[PDB]
Amino acid sequence: CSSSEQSALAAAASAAQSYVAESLSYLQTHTAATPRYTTWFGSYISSRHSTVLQHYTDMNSNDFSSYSFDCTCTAAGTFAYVYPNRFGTVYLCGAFWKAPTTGTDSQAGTLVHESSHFTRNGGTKDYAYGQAAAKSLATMDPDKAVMNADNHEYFSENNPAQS
Ligand SMILES: *[C@H]1O[C@H](CO)[C@@H](O)[C@H](O)[C@@H]1O
Ligand SMILES: [Zn+2]
Repeated sequence: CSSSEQSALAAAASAAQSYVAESLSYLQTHTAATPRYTTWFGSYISSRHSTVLQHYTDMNSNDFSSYSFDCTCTAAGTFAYVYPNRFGTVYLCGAFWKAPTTGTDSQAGTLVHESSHFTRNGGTKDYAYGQAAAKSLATMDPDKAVMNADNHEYFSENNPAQS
């Protein structure tokens, strides 16, 4: 990673840390159905809420700015990826650099997505990609929604806002 890329990652890491902190606080204080929760995680029920609450509790504990970043990947369509059992290392690809720091499909949101994938943080899977698929997963299969990385990213980004 170049100096500029490291600078960009410092901004993205900070924003991702804030996304996770706010999302965790939101989950801790809302123990009933709300538009933001149901849209990304489906019908509210204690067990599922507990699952997502735990994911954000784990991600909140890790220092995003201390992750080991790798910028060798040049694949244009890919934002980033990680190996679940190789905690703390995040590989950035082409799309990551085109994405805005915050917002929809952002750098910060991408880090939240990847962070949730680490086994240490809960090991979310990729059952659905994109907002359309994520929302459909939440409505049709909540069990997998609370285990889908993109559903966490979109809940955190919260753009447009709902809460
Ligand atoms: C999630 O679903 C609930 C209904 O179960 C709504 O209150 C919310 O707007 C979101 O679509
Ligand atoms: Zn993923």
